[PDB]
Amino acid sequence: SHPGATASDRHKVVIIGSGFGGLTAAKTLKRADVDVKLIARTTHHLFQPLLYQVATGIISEGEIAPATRVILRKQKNAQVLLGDVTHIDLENKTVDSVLLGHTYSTPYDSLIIAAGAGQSYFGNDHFAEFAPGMKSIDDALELRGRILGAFEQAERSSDPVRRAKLLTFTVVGAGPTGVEMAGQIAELADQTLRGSFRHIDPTEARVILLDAAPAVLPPMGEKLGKKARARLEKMGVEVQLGAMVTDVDRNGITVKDSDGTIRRIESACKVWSAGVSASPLGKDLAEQSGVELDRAGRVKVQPDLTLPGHPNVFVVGDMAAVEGVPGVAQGAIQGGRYAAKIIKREVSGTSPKIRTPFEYFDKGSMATVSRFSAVAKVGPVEFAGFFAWLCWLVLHLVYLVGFKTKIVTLLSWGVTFLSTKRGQLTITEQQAYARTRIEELEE
Amino acid sequence: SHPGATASDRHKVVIIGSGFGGLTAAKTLKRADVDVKLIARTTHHLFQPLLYQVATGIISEGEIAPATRVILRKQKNAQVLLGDVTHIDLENKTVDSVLLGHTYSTPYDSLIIAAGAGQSYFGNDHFAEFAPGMKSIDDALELRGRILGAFEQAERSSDPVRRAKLLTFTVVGAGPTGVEMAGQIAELADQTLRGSFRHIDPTEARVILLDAAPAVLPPMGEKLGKKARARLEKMGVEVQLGAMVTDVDRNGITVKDSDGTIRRIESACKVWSAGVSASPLGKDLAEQSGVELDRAGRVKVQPDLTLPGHPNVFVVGDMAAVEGVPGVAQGAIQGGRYAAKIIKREVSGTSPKIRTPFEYFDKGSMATVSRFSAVAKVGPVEFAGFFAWLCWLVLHLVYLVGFKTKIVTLLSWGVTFLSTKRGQLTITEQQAYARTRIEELEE
Ligand SMILES: Cc1cc2nc3c(=O)[nH]c(=O)nc-3n(C[C@H](O)[C@H](O)[C@H](O)COP(=O)(O)OP(=O)(O)OC[C@H]3O[C@@H](n4cnc5c(N)ncnc54)[C@H](O)[C@@H]3O)c2cc1C
Ligand SMILES: Cc1cc2nc3c(=O)[nH]c(=O)nc-3n(C[C@H](O)[C@H](O)[C@H](O)COP(=O)(O)OP(=O)(O)OC[C@H]3O[C@@H](n4cnc5c(N)ncnc54)[C@H](O)[C@@H]3O)c2cc1C
Ligand SMILES: O=C(CSc1nc(=O)c2ccccc2[nH]1)NC1CCCCC1
Ligand SMILES: O=C(CSc1nc(=O)c2ccccc2[nH]1)NC1CCCCC1
Repeated sequence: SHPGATASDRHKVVIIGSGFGGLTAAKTLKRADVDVKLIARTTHHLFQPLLYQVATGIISEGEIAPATRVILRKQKNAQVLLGDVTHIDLENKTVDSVLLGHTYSTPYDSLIIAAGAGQSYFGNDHFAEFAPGMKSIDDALELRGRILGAFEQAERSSDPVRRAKLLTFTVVGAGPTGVEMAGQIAELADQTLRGSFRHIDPTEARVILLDAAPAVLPPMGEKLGKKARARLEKMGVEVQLGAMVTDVDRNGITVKDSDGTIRRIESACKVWSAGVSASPLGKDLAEQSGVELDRAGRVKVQPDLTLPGHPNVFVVGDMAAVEGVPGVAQGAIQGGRYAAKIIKREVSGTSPKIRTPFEYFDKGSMATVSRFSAVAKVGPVEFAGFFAWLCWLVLHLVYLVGFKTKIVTLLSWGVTFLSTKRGQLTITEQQAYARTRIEELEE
Repeated sequence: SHPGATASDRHKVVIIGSGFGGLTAAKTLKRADVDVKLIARTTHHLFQPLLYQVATGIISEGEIAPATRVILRKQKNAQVLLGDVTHIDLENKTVDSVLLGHTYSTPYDSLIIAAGAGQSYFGNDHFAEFAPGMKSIDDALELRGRILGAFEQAERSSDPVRRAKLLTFTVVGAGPTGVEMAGQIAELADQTLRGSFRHIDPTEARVILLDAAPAVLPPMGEKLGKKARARLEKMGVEVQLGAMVTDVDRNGITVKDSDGTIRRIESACKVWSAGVSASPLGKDLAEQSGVELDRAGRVKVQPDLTLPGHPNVFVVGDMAAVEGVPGVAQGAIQGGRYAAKIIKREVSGTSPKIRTPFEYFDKGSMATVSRFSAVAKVGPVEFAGFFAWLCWLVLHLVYLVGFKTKIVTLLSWGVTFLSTKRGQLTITEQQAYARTRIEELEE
């Protein structure tokens, strides 16, 4: 019923989600002759690459989660809206969303859908009670809560087996996020806490990195994978590969490896970085358009990112199963910019008879292992180590919104890498447990 | 029951609370021939004076809330412990505390009880779900959530009555915390949000400051209070005085004026800051020592801050009632330092035969009204305005732990006072509502 947005007499663009793709399309429409609505679940534009830093106390929330209203402040075309999209209608041309129990059904003339993707438990979906996967500010603070709270519990225990259980951290998945987390948790336990405890030595903590994949960083090949693994192993991370999780609980994890030697890992704190799963909005799209979903539910968009039959509805970023395009920032940014350019060209009436296919311009990739250690690959060139870690820090630091935010980031890196001192090192029990306990109570 | 700490043959000092008093006693014992055990509900040392700034997005946690365990890193005889004190035994000489379902029974030879005092609802405790308190990082993040989320709900709402209800913020109590909160919420809606919204104008936000007291900042007297009120009214805050709350609900507040006429404030977001209420530990002391409690439950400690009949058990800081001594930082700091020096002498010998009474050396007070405006009083002088606000900023800034933290604070003040924008404007519905919904579900 309620449109939940300002009225319009121009071509109406509705953008779903406010991460990279959606925000890039919004910025790209800044002087197009269209009215833009941007509907997203959260006020902030989460700079997910650095999420492991706030998850490990290097950086604050406001360095990585700028308010979208401040970014689009001057863009008179664009109204930002809070809300969770409940449903999308391809025939009535409405987006149906909820906010604190109020329902809004915003009309559109074209869509950019950038709802993205998150981790996947491969159907063992109840594991989310015991092993969160970050990918949001809430989940990153929940992880920071657990990873410090384990040491705080570990001092107050006469039981050595309980201490061993608390001081063993398990990271599942050897994708970029898993190597990042196992790296920072190992640094945190080795160097930041080194003198701050008196019943235990945090340097005796174990960090275990589990994946069923045969190699670390599958998309970067054998050389960079082996070098990253050797760096993690030199840091003392126990890298276990070819081990598939069979069960997860509050006390530990059971894994079965390729030889079938079922075993258990006792481990209080567990991080689930593995897999991918697209936004459920793909289901409503599949039902209305008949578009295919791949495994993990990504929409098999047409060569112009449209749905079959409903042109000028675009799916972009990690929600789209574009052929060969990796699930990385520059893919969302290019997809959103492409869709935006299409809409601008059509509204101005300069549309060609056929839209040229989307071409992903591959601008390379990078992953951090730890302080002074990253890996990179640019076309035929592969490099690793300090020069890489510099080329990562510089690349991300270029993107952070606002000059102050960059400066305070650079100060926080300065101290955290040159000295054994994290900022932001505050647990709150509310944030460490609210999600799991409310899940336990919502019955 | 478990001794939740390492044993020792030394004289054993237990300290309760990471706040000013207890941490100052801990730091004061750095060379005493005692082993110190500091039990606190949370890891951080919460610098509450600035808590309104994080509650209004100027600054982050971990800048305001250093980890106590890191502050004492070098103090080889002091062991920090996480936990909530459940009970204290004056005859068995144990402190009994719980952490995540485990229970501990730490013995003490001397005790520094320095747990805080919070707000009070004067027995209308069923207000707490509708008017959150303050005095924790979680309360500050909750208020930041409900504040910005009111504007977020306000843009989508079609009904003018509902927009008016959402855009009216009510602050209860005109102590320092109330004047701070009404000030920042008014300036934030007048400046930081100005023009960031298109269905609404944030400069139409209505901020109401309620107290039943007859004057603003009553402990500074009329000459400062009238100037502070005139500054609040010049910013357009509606100061209402002599109005006592009769009921509070999710939609508004009903108040009775001093004329006895009854009237209602329709207001979505409510901040509670009136009154004071000591932490319940005073009750167990009152039942064991028989010490009197004031109307706020504060312990009427003896002239040496001891409990009657239990020497070298000290109640100190805001939990302690001492005549004249106000509930402010320097009082907790001076008390804790006094009690620590008593312990140090008694253990080292060459103590006087009778302890000299505690004398509060009054080092003045001051309160912020808003940007470029504060009120102060030092003995006979009563300076106010920009020169005050500078004194405020420089004073507090002196205390923040670690030089980096000061620098990044000063940068955040720089940007947010010289320009409209704010750094930490990040919120989540978990942060805004987790306690509300879990309490609604814990029955
Ligand atoms: C820990 C981590 C580290 C990463 N590091 C890197 C890296 O270093 N480099 C890299 O290239 N990629 C990295 N990625 C992946 C990268 O973030 C994604 O490939 C890409 O950013 C996808 O973003 P997007 O633009 O598709 O939207 P996303 O940023 O994924 O989010 C889409 C938006 O939609 C919103 N939304 C979700 N559901 C709804 C709904 N129902 N209704 C409305 N709005 C909704 C979300 O809140 C969000 O604002 C990382 C991912 C993670 C989890
Ligand atoms: C909103 C606000 C504004 C303020 N403004 C000013 C100001 O302008 N100027 C000024 O000088 N002072 C100000 N203060 C300081 C405050 O008013 C007190 O005067 C002062 O902080 C006293 O603190 P404390 O040292 O007694 O311990 P607190 O900091 O009050 O807390 C004691 C410690 O005990 C812990 N604790 C609590 N319960 C338990 C338990 N059951 N078991 C174990 N540990 C427990 C708490 O977590 C905390 O770490 C302000 C405080 C607040 C909340
Ligand atoms: O190969 C690359 C990686 S592009 C990239 N990465 C991101 O994390 C990112 C995050 C948000 C938005 C855009 C992003 N784009 N950069 C080259 C220079 C450095 C060495 C390798 C070659
Ligand atoms: O009036 C004062 C206020 S003292 C003070 N305030 C705090 O907030 C505080 C917080 C934590 C620890 C100690 C603190 N101590 N100081 C005089 C000099 C400046 C001009 C006025 C007179």
